[PDB]
Amino acid sequence: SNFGAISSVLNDILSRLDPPEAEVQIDRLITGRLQSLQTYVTQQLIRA
Amino acid sequence: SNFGAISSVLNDILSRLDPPEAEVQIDRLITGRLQSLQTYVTQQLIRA
Amino acid sequence: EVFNATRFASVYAWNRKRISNCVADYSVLYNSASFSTFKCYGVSPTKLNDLCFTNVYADSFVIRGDEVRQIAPGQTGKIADYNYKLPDDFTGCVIA
Repeated sequence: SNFGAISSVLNDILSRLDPPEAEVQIDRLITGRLQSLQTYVTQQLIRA
Repeated sequence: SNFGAISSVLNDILSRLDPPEAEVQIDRLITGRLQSLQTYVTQQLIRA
Repeated sequence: EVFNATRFASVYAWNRKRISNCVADYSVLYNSASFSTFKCYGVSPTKLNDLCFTNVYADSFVIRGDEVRQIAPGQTGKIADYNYKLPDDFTGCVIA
């Protein structure tokens, strides 16, 4: 998933774009992956 | 709620602004409603 | 033939030149002619050699200097609405 961005993996935007310009795309992917990880942890805690 | 935007519903910003310009406002409303839904299902799972 | 030429097309009747199966480099373009706005969206001009694209499409057209800002993914005006408009998730960039 892209989480509202132009790509999914950070290795793609880091290979085509520059870090000073694609910094907002990396931050959106990190916050998106962190939210999914937080949801999976809460689901695992309920299952536990 | 606005979730840090200029309006609450997407039909208001889509009629005054263009989708290429109000894309950040719609994305903030989506991740804002998704976070509230994640909190609601978390409370519902605890109540269940 | 793609840069520093003498005859191009219009903005509505442009040609899609097929540029494929070759070595597309950007460092060998500064010695031919000077570029005014080497702006690029969605791709960095310095990372063109590390990666490799596929079936590069060449869209050349001559416009006015006042309309140089309308060539962007998500602009509005007379070229971004009634003429060839760049897509939102558009990969690739423009040399003007």
